[PDB]
Amino acid sequence: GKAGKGTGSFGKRNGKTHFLCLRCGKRSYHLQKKKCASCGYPSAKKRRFNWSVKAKRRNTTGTGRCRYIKTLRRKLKNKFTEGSTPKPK
Amino acid sequence: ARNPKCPRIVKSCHSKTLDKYGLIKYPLTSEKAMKKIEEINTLVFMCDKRANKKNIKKSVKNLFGIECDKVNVLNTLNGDKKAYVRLSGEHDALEVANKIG
Amino acid sequence: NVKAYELRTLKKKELLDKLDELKKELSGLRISKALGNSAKNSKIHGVRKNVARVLTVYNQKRKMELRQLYKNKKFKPYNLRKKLTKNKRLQLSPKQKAAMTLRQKKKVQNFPQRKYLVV
Amino acid sequence: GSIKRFRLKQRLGKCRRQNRPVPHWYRLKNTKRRHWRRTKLGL
RNA sequence: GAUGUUAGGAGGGCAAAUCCGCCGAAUUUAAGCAUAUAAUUAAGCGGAAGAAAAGAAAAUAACUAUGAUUCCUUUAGUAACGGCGAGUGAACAAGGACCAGCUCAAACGGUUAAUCCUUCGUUUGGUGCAAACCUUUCGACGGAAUUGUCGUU
RNA sequence: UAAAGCUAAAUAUAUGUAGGAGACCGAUAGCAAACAAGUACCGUGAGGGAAAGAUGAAAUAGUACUCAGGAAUGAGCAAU
RNA sequence: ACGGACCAAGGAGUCUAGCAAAUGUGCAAGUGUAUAUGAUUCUUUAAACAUUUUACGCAUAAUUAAUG
RNA sequence: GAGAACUUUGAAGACUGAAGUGGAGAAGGGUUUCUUGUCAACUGUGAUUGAACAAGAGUUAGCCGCUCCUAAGGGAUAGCUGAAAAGUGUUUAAAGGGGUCCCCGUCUCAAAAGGGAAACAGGUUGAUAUUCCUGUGCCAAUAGUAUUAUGAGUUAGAUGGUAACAUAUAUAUAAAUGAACUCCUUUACAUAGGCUUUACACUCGGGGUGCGUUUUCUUUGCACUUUACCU
RNA sequence: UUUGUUUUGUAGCAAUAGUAAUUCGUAAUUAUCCGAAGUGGUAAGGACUAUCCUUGAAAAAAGGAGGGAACGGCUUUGUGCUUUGCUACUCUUAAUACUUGUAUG
RNA sequence: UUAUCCAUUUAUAGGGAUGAAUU
Ligand SMILES: [Mg+2]
Ligand SMILES: [Mg+2]
Ligand SMILES: [Mg+2]
Ligand SMILES: [Mg+2]
Ligand SMILES: [Mg+2]
Ligand SMILES: [Mg+2]
Ligand SMILES: [Mg+2]
Ligand SMILES: [Mg+2]
Ligand SMILES: [Mg+2]
Ligand SMILES: [Mg+2]
Ligand SMILES: [Mg+2]
Ligand SMILES: [Mg+2]
Ligand SMILES: [Mg+2]
Ligand SMILES: [Mg+2]
Ligand SMILES: [Mg+2]
Ligand SMILES: [Mg+2]
Ligand SMILES: [Mg+2]
Ligand SMILES: [Mg+2]
Ligand SMILES: [Mg+2]
Ligand SMILES: [Mg+2]
Ligand SMILES: [Mg+2]
Ligand SMILES: [Mg+2]
Ligand SMILES: [Mg+2]
Ligand SMILES: [Mg+2]
Ligand SMILES: [Mg+2]
Ligand SMILES: [Mg+2]
Ligand SMILES: [Mg+2]
Ligand SMILES: [Mg+2]
Ligand SMILES: [Mg+2]
Ligand SMILES: [Mg+2]
Ligand SMILES: [Mg+2]
Ligand SMILES: [Mg+2]
Ligand SMILES: [Mg+2]
Ligand SMILES: [Mg+2]
Ligand SMILES: [Mg+2]
Ligand SMILES: [Mg+2]
Ligand SMILES: [Mg+2]
Ligand SMILES: [Zn+2]
Repeated sequence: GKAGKGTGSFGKRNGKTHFLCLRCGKRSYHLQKKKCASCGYPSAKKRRFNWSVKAKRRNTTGTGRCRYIKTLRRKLKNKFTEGSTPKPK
Repeated sequence: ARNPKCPRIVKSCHSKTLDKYGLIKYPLTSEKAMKKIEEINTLVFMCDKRANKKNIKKSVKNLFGIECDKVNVLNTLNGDKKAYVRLSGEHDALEVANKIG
Repeated sequence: NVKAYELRTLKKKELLDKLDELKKELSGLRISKALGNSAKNSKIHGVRKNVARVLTVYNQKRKMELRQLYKNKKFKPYNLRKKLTKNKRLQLSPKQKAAMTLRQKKKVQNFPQRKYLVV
Repeated sequence: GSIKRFRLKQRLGKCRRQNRPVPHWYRLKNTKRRHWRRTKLGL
């Protein structure tokens, strides 16, 4: 058998089992299953595990600009009332 | 039927949705485009990825005295749209090209 | 190269007109850039900035008018509402928190935590 | 193949853009280069 | 009881170190191993806060009695549990840190819900350049409430 | 005085941000990461996961010029 | 018999808990000021000092299943 | 060109031999395509070559697909389970459409080889072509009112044909009353065997063109003689 | 309206396009494009025949039929309905004009 | 039999004596 378990078999390897995945962008969206291996896309959750500490660290809050959270930070310190500018001149 | 005492959100800001300026980004030169301009009275424009054929036509109408017979479009692999715009027989693409600059 | 303080006085229509002109100018610049040119390639940035400024001014004006329109009247559009952390919003007003039962209030009135210098 | 999803096409374009080398003038004021034949995008 | 893109609202997700529930092992130790041990641990799932939880005695004591919780020092490696093997293992007192109490239900008030809320308002103030807040008392029109709100202890 | 409830303080923090520290580590150490590091790259995937700091005081001194070279480079009576 | 091509760097009885004897030191029928308080203590000060104008540990007594 | 066994051109000699290192596509790849450069490394020899490096440039559709339908199936709605996470999918549901109140009715995803509105020919680029251009078509839409023309029917709904059935040829066969509610049919179907018909392909004979052989022989050998959808 | 004869047409598309020529010029003209048939290699269709304890998808969409609901227009009067008078009407394509969001991809 | 459980359909007439079929 030319299609043996090694090299012969690697030749028949065509067709993604996982695609890119809306939400995570990590090619872990199992097409056939319609579920992300990394996020659990359809399930309204992120799918993260305390047994995968490295994984957790590589995906936590601080990774990725924090668009709004960052902006909010320091506001507490300022304690400025909402909707107020500083005095002109 | 809805009867809201106050509207949830009121984006009083000037519309973000792309107008003619921003829809149509710039004319394309390039030997191909030049050829098109010469031989077939078709003007080539780089345009917003999210512009529709109708929209592009409208923009063209607004931006220049041009009338368009047909507009073919494609998405470039630089993340921009290329619109091939064939002008009606009443107009001379070359003259309009000149006008545009 | 128009700056903010000159634009605050101008009517909204005029501002809009200005903005359109600026946009047109920008378009021209872009076109020039696209063609084999490098003459006014650095002028465009300034124009863009100006446009942005104009937009900001107009937006502010719009906001102000909106605010004026929706003065008081209990409920307000969520944008005009005092945007604050969700938790804070949820949280009871200080007054509400304070509000004690009548008996408790009476008690408080009667025997407050007095100062009693001990010598 | 020769029939891609729009998103995929966009991604490809982005990758291509990334590929191009440092504009030389900066050097006077890359390690992430890629080759289509040696490192796959795994899209 | 359904139903409504009715009017006004709320929940969902992310983040966990401390925190609170659940759910839940095994490696391991016993020179084997099965009870035990690991461990009421890890993982799993759910939920909070700047702390959480606990908390105002159906408490301990047997004293000349102490007096909500929590935490520290201690009791104490003690009582006890444990193929009484390996191992495990508190509590009361005592010294502190800090100290804070309370309100529902039930009893009573019918010469009368004395309550409460939505919406629309009305007019004195105080700040701020504005934006806004901050308070003040006063009635409407609705409802909720007698299957029980509020006052009294 | 059970079978209803609330309640600050002391107490805990290996998470996040912001400060301040060390009889700590000194680029095979210290976080995996002093550097475009959770980056490149590998794995279908869950995941795994690096290497890589230092010219000089000053490149606003980064090698001018000449000769030999196809060029790289080399050499100089030349040069910072 | 096994390990070792070579070189450079890294590379292995440590740290804590309680017990022990050894020895040093202080005090000694006592000893250790535990938490915690107090200060004219505050770069060092997370230490040093102080201990309220019969706390507890171990020891001073043993023994018994035990009331004792 | 500094430099050539492996760059290019010509001339030989050869192979691949229509089950092809030829054309097209799918999966996968992702700018590898193309032009101008071009050689630090790579291109296991060289290399001036390159799928390398650099700068640009390139992918145009109502008709080709996806887009719509359902299939094996999947994700969910109601429930019901379960501490939850999840596991099930009418098991005791008040589960949007069609007609003028009745009559139906889980939703949604799942085929770039199943089903399916409609496109062909020539030409053109450095690189795209059923997609651009020229030409010819086809399909689906096309609100209301008012004019117009086009023809029907009536003076409320044609005719022929014994019958099988046929008939509107107006620029264009447009028009042959029809609601509710039904019943069909198309979609829509295995494999094998031969037989037939068409099509392309190949060939043969002749005429017509050009080329090839010619010491000798050959009315000769080869090439071209084409015709698309649509009506 | 039917019969006889002739000339056309690669049935329109269509020759203006191709292909093979021949020239002339620095793109244009010209001439060619057609008379017979066989092989059955492909592909499709047709009518059939055989095999099965195997009988060989569904729906979207479309069509046909049964069925017979409803029924011209305008004007006037009374409370969509009824009565009275008059005769171009009901269709249907295509075109056009006008409002309504800008009514072809 | 009312709890419960099972089945049946559009939850379609209370029990006995090879056309069409609807407003
Ligand atoms: Mg295997
Ligand atoms: Mg699969
Ligand atoms: Mg397109
Ligand atoms: Mg693909
Ligand atoms: Mg490869
Ligand atoms: Mg949550
Ligand atoms: Mg359990
Ligand atoms: Mg063991
Ligand atoms: Mg052992
Ligand atoms: Mg856990
Ligand atoms: Mg929280
Ligand atoms: Mg609490
Ligand atoms: Mg304790
Ligand atoms: Mg002890
Ligand atoms: Mg235990
Ligand atoms: Mg509590
Ligand atoms: Mg390191
Ligand atoms: Mg050995
Ligand atoms: Mg050896
Ligand atoms: Mg070794
Ligand atoms: Mg060493
Ligand atoms: Mg000693
Ligand atoms: Mg080679
Ligand atoms: Mg051969
Ligand atoms: Mg051979
Ligand atoms: Mg080839
Ligand atoms: Mg190439
Ligand atoms: Mg080589
Ligand atoms: Mg090249
Ligand atoms: Mg490249
Ligand atoms: Mg099609
Ligand atoms: Mg559907
Ligand atoms: Mg199915
Ligand atoms: Mg499921
Ligand atoms: Mg689908
Ligand atoms: Mg198909
Ligand atoms: Mg011709
Ligand atoms: Zn994901």
